[PDB]
Amino acid sequence: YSDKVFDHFQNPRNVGKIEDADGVGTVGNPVCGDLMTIYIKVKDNRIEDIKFQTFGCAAAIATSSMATEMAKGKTIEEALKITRDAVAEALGGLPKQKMHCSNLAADALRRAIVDYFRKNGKIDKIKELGLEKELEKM
Amino acid sequence: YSDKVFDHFQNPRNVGKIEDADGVGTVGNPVCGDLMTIYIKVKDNRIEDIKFQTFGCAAAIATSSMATEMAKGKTIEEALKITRDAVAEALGGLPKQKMHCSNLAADALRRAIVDYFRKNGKIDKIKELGLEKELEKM
Amino acid sequence: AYFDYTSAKPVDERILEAMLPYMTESFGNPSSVHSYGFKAREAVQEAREKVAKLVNGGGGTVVFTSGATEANNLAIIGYAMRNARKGKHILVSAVEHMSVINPAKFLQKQGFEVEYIPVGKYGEVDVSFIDQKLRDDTILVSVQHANNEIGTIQPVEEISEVLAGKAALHIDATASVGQIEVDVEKIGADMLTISSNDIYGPKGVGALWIRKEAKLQPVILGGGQENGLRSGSENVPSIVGFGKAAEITAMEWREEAERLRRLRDRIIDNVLKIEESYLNGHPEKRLPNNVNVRFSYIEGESIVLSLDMAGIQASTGSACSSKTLQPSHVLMACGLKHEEAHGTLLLTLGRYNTDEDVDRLLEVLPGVIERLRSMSP
Amino acid sequence: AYFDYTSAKPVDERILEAMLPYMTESFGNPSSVHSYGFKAREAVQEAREKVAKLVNGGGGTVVFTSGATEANNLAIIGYAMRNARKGKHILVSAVEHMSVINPAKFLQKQGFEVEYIPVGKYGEVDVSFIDQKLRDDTILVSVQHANNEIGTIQPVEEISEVLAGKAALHIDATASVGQIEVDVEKIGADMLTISSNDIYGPKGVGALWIRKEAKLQPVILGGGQENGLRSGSENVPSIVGFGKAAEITAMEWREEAERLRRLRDRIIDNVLKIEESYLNGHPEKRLPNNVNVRFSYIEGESIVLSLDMAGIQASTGSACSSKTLQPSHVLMACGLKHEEAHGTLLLTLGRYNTDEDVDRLLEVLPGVIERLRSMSPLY
Ligand SMILES: Cc1ncc(COP(=O)(O)O)c(C=O)c1O
Ligand SMILES: Cc1ncc(COP(=O)(O)O)c(C=O)c1O
Ligand code: FES
Ligand code: FES
Repeated sequence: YSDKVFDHFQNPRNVGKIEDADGVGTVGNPVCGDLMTIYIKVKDNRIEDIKFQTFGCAAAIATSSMATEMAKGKTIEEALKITRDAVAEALGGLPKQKMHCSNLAADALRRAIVDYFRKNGKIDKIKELGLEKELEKM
Repeated sequence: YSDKVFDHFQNPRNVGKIEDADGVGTVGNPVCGDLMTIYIKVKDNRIEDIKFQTFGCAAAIATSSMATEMAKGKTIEEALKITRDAVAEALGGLPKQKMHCSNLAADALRRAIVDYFRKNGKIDKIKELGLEKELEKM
Repeated sequence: AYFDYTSAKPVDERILEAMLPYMTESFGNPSSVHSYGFKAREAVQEAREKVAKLVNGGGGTVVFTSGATEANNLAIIGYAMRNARKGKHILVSAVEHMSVINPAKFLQKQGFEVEYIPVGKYGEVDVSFIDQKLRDDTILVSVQHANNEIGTIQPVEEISEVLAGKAALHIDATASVGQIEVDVEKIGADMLTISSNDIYGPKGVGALWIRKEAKLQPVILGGGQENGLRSGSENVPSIVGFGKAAEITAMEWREEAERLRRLRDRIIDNVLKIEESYLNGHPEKRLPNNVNVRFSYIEGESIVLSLDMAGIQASTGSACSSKTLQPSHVLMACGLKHEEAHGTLLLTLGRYNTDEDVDRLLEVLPGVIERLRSMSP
Repeated sequence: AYFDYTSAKPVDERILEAMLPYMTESFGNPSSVHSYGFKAREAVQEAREKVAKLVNGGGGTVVFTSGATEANNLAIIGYAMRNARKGKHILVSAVEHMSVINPAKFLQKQGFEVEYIPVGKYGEVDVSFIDQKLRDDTILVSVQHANNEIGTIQPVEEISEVLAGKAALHIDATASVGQIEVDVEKIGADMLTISSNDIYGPKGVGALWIRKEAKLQPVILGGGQENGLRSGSENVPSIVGFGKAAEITAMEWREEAERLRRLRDRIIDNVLKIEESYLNGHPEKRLPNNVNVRFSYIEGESIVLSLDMAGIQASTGSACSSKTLQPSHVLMACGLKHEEAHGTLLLTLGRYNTDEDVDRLLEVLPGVIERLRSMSPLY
């Protein structure tokens, strides 16, 4: 694990929850059992509040910390561009086998955008942001 | 190996030929290809003089040296009691596997005696002491 | 605060002092017909009588290997392959190290019938099972003496009796030596694995003990060392190290085993004062140096990494810590849920452990559980 | 005067200085996910790269083993069983180490067809044999870089040309590394055996180098270390020492070798002045460290032990020395008769030999020969 993965492991950014609120995405991994929950709030389409709750390995806790802090102050458009590979490169690489830990921090940020949409009634943005698969999953 | 093996091999006794030889015994080991010959001069039914020439390892030299040292100045009756196990004991034992090298010396000594008997018509004595088998083997 | 002794151990200073002259002054090859070889020869047999003595093995032979792994490979495959005409049936414990299990699986591929021996909740082998499914074409049984993952000591002396010599008994004693009594006479071993680093000898060397007139075929083929059983020029320095270690284990094990249990319990009776903590493995019939506990709601690798940050080195059976992302098979055999296996923490105590270490362990751990729980659904 | 470097070498103090910290201070397990484990991985990997670089091995992977014997075993058995589907025919040189020959013989019971490549009088492998015996189902050719017994350097590049990517080429380089240039690219190796103690590293560790795309099955089974190819907690200190030795060999070897070549030549030109002495192995295509001679009328073990009472360690190929009482298969392969392998003497040179040692060998030897000869029925 890179020195950056460590920093974000010992000092994770944005741990917690925001009660009965906007976007919240829950995903688990079929392969290793890990579970993650992401909490967000928005400006009109620009994230001003974010926290995470995670169950997994050091890599996993580091992806959410980096994924969350990458998505702070950025618009809905910008933080849809935070992919598995983006969190990974920011964290200065990960071992193969830890890669799925990035997917988890990516899809938990995916799904909490699929909430500020399913909970605000915007089904055109879901089928138009190519993000149709996840609303048809939660 | 052993302290006596090492002393005998390093300072081997009774090395040489004998032009005169009242008896000559030569044997070869089928397995390792060692060769040995012992020369005796017999005066009054005693080994007045003895020499050996041997082609072989450290054990074969030590055994040749001991055997001849054990034979020198003895009556023929006495010298015949010098088996392979008496050469092996007088040296401190041998690795099993070096055991045939004491054999080689024992035989060569027995053959030089049978040889002394056969050259001098004392053929009844070959019968008397059982060495018909060893005599047949030449 | 190194609590990871089952993964690796330092070499004892005194073992090291005994190895060096063989690395640099007496570096000869025991096969050589000169003084350098002769010195290497005496060094190796002293070592060999010494390892032998250590397990009461006068009634057998020690075969030197590159470690416990290789030794296990030689007892399962070397024995199975040599003795096949008698039968093709083998029982193996389900909590065996993978250096037994994986050679067992290989055997299956070559058409042996292998059944795996179930254990109960704390990982004790089912002895009745052995007794029932013992057939007459059974040639081999492999059962560990103790389990490095959960500490549980196995009922081998009894297992021996249920076989009565209708099968060879292999015992992996990597975990056990130095920890609890290992007499091959008391346990009726026919083959016994021994590991040099597990008794503070050097890494890189190990042994199989073999009862006189049991017969094995070699796995490593070559120039014919160890009487045909294991080829390769002999690693005289590491062998002479293994020799000393055995020698020192024999003098000191009982004293330090005692110190170690005293430490183990203290860790146990405190650690379980944490909300939602369960001990893995048998609580009493257990290795002195072994603590394996699980923690609900959190995950293993996370715990170990938070400890390492406090300067504490430990271990876990978590799937997330594994390169195949598989959880510990030992723990699945015990019947732990996959989700339960996540939060295991393994502390392995050893020769250099001290009171202050334990003090520090008990003062940093609680913060790790609470803090990791602060984050978990 | 130690003249037996083929059988065992001392560890260089420099190698011993890099090893010791891993034995008492930094003893972690490479698979442990903590600091001690992380220092352990990093040192193992450093070493892995230093052994690759020594042989120019970036085009493939380094697998650590317990020595050259196991690596030879893994390369022969491991390669063959894994690629059996593309054929079951193997060629193995007649002079190979027993750690290649015996795995070869095991595969002959497992349904493989093995042919052993003859050598000519100098122990050089017959390249036209390989060329003729090669078939659509040949999957593996094993041929040493050089012989440790008679010093002959083998024609590997040619062989590589002949095989020309129809079959895997395995090269045992235990003898050559540090003596002559060992470059897996230049010689077209698919698998290459390396030995730690032959480059003054510790005993009890080794390497097989494996080109990218070569597949093997493992021989030692357990926890999947070395990516599954060779199980067992890693012997971190030996690996690090292996690594230090590789580093030393890469920077020092050409100087070391010119010095051994001169000592060797000096030995040969004087040793052949004894009546009835012959050189075995090639006179020119010969390792810088190798003198192998025979003397008629006397036995090998007896030459070696006479030298040892004077203070000189050496070696012989004599049946009398064996323990199974069989002479050297290398010597018989060259067409020496059993009679003449009896009087063989092998001196192998190494890093700590001085001109003083040669003086000593040159003043003691003629007298040993003469002494033994005076006792020989044959002389
Ligand atoms: C019980 C047991 N047997 C055998 C082994 C294999 O040990 P090594 O990795 O040193 O070959 C281990 C693991 O160390 C073990 O715990
Ligand atoms: C060419 C060659 N290969 C393999 C070996 C076997 O090496 P080890 O006995 O260290 O395993 C030797 C022995 O020195 C050798 O000379
Ligand atoms: S969370 Fe299971 S591997 Fe990172
Ligand atoms: S003479 Fe051949 S082994 Fe002693």
